[PDB]
Amino acid sequence: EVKVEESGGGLVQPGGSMKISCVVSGLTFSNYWMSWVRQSPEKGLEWVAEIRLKSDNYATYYAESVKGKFTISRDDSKSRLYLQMNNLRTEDTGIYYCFLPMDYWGQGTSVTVSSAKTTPPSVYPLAPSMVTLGCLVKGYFPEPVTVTWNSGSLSSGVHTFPAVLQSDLYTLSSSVTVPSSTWPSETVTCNVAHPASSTKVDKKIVP
Amino acid sequence: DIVMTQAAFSNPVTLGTSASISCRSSKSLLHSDGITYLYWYLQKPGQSPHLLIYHLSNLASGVPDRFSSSGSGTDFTLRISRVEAEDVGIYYCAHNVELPRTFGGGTKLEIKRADAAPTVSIFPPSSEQLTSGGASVVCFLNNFYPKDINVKWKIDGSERQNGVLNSWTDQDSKDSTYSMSSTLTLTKDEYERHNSYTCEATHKTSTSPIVKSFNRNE
Amino acid sequence: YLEDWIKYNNQ
Repeated sequence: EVKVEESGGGLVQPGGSMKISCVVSGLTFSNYWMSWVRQSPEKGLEWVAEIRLKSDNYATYYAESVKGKFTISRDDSKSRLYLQMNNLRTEDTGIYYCFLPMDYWGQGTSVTVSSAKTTPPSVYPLAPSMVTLGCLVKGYFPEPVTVTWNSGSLSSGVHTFPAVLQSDLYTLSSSVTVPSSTWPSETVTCNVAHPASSTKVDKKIVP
Repeated sequence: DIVMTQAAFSNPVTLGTSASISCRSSKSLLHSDGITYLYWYLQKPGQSPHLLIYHLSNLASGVPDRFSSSGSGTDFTLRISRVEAEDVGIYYCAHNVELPRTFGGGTKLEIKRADAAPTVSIFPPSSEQLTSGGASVVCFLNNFYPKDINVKWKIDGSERQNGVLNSWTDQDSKDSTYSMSSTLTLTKDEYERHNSYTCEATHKTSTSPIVKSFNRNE
Repeated sequence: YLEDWIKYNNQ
């Protein structure tokens, strides 16, 4: 189907800038109005900027919140939408989606605005009919991490908990429950990627 | 600007029965063409929103007939007539009558199912972490219903509240239960000062707490 | 707005 895919998120300090983009495939990009919609706890889904077509002289539109700070643009030849985001404040933290009104959303790219430092997680094994295992993913910044088990093979019986923030560091755990007949006798491994630090780590749960 | 108003939650719905999610707008969304430019989206946990309904009552391609919607120019209702476990998520309304585009705050669908006690598991600090001078004790309270639950930490018989942090999952899309982690973070020295660690879970499914323990020296 | 949307969306 039509597919919208954002990129370019990460961390920057307040007063700094970011430039994010999305590529749209599965249709002719140049014939569609395109927008950015961000999501955060305090303000929920928030439309921020929109751009029309070449035949409209690429007319742009902005939410008051971001007027003077954000600029939306498009490169029809690359099927790519951009958002230049300047003079950022902590409240500009959120997940940024390309939204093709009113039908299509991307997967979102995460933007954090903070003076705190990027820190990769320490990843610790949690070893003890059915057997429950886990990993402790402690002391990382910013969000997000992605946690998988057995490189994504092990998906059912998994609980990855929301992170908690303390002293500018996040911590979460993930549990997996499997048949005892399945562990320790085939292996169970947690994999933890932290995009901001460019790190990936695996930890085998061993008795 | 148009304000789109939704309640954060709905009454829990039993599987196979009908759920109704409401939305209202501060301005009529009926246009002179006879169309009411009201849209519904669903955002499942970990995912982006996806379109369910357009122009008040029309189903987007591939959306099941379980979903329907109607309304006036200002008051709207999405119906999920025979709810399934996979329908858990947040349902958002939006208009398409002017800029700025605005969305409702989202209503989370909660499935009502049979009460289920938690499966409790306790984990001592790993050796690797102990090499570093901190000590995190972890207890999972998994796959229970309803969401309300208490955990308690007792160290050598004494309740400990300092250093405990709890995290709940979203409702599970398969079995409609919740889970909670409770993590007790100690300094290495404080951890080593005591030997018997207990996590106790108290849930409406019994007057008896469910107790899990370990000893540091074993 | 709607006039612009409707024109656009019909095309």
